[PDB]
Amino acid sequence: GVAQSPRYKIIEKRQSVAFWCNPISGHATLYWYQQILGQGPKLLIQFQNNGVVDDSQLPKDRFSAERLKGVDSTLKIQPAKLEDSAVYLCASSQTYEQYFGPGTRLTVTEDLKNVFPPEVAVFEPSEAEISHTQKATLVCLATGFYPDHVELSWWVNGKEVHSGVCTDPQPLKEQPALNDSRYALSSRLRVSATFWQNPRNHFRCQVQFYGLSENDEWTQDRAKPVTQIVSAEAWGRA
Amino acid sequence: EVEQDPGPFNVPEGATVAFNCTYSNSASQSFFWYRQDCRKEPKLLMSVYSSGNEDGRFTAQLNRASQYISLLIRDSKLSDSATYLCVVNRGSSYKLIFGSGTRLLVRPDIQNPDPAVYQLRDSKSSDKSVCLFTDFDSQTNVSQSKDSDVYITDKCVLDMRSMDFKSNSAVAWSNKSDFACANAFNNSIIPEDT
Repeated sequence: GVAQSPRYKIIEKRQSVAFWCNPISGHATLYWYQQILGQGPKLLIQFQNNGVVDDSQLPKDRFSAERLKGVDSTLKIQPAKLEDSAVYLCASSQTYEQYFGPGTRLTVTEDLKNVFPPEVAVFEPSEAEISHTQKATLVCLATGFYPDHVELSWWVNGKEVHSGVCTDPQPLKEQPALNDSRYALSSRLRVSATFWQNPRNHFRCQVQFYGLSENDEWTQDRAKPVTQIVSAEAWGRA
Repeated sequence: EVEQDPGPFNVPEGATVAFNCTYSNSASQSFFWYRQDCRKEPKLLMSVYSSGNEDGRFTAQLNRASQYISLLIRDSKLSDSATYLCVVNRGSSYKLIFGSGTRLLVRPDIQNPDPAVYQLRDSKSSDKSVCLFTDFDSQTNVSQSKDSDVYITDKCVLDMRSMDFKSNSAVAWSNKSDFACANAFNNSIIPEDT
């Protein structure tokens, strides 16, 4: 399909970003869109081969883009504003029907010192649920993270599962009052009572967090909040 | 100008749900319904051909004289929950215009509710806990906490697919030293409180 990099990016206001997109092979038309939470995709620039056909909606003196060779293309924001937080979509086409990449979620923040990795805990199924229902719901808690750029997944005996899971669609602000509030996220995995009571079954909740890189200056006393995985685990119990 | 239902649409599982979308340029030629989950990209649901379209539960129609397209979802399922984008080409061009989207949420049909509130201990020994309110039906709603330092997630539907069993739950927790599960899940339904 259409490819985009990265999937998530945190930047400080005033800094610059780049977004890379690769159309389906041979697609002559390439589109960049901005989509802010609550609205549709809105066009920023169309290329037809390496020619810029319509950049009228390209904001001001902060957005540029290139498709220098008519294949892949790079969108840039420089310098960036908090109002730029949005998902940036790339789409390619031969005719009318457009095919989208997976998008780059952008969060622009006042100060990169606001960035924190999640902490992850797994809470074991209640004995009372087991006897009342013959089932076992494990719960995963990711707390303290910012920005809201995480992917939570459940792993049973080395293996990622989707049945019996649901993860909150939206995080909660740990201080709703504040604009830079850190976030919490819960997920549940439900299995049979027999499966939970087998002590060879292994359960792991994994949270992929998208953060800073080795190229970001950092001087807080805590360690740099780089992109990382934080997880917690449990074995079944008899 | 492409205009569709403001939404959101909140329907019980099984309900028919109707979407409609209007386009201002009569010269427009190509019409689509796209679908989008919240952290994802637009994907094509169905093109809207001159005779419309049909695919299982889903029907689309074009009324070119009136300049609108429609989408009808019969016997809606939880998997239909998404944002539905109306999409029409800028008249006499290949560029596409996307409407603002209509949020659809389909509530699961819970036939065997067993509302209960359970406490769950951390697997690492820290004497930390969370609270689980679960197995309630889709007519139960869950409100955000009214107490600072108390946290209540929205409800969330899990699907033990292998067997065709869904169940609702919401999570609550707090660091307040006397916190008990009843303090977040106060009176809401007739749950078994162990």
